[PDB]
Amino acid sequence: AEHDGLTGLLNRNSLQMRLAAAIDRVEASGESLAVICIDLDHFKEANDQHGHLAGDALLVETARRLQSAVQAPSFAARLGGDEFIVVQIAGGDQPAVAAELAGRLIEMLAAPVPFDGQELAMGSSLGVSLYPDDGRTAEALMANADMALYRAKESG
Repeated sequence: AEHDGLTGLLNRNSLQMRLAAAIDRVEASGESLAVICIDLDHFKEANDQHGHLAGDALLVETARRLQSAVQAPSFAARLGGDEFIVVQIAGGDQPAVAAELAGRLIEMLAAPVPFDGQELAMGSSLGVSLYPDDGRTAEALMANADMALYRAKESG
């Protein structure tokens, strides 16, 4: 019910619940809150060239990498397909602190993944939304981060 079966990350349901709660937390605490939408550059080609189990291997390894990097109170979810979300709760300069994690995420998702005695191309794109300027509700931040992902994929 609260986890993505394939990867063990949060699912859409639990993401939305935890993001809504995080907004209330940070409104009171003064912590920074950012939503990062991530997708994989070569998921379609893995599925096309090596079948559905190859794309799955990409998803499983992405999740493993995200579980290594994202610790409470931050959290990670897979929505569906190759679309992932990371919610960062942190301190300090909000645009900087989110940009710093974003950079680390891109780096960690760059390395290929072994599959069936071959290596599959990884690489990711991401978009960032910051509370409250990019939205004051979970849904507003979700949507804005997805738009930011679109913009990032168009511009690089």
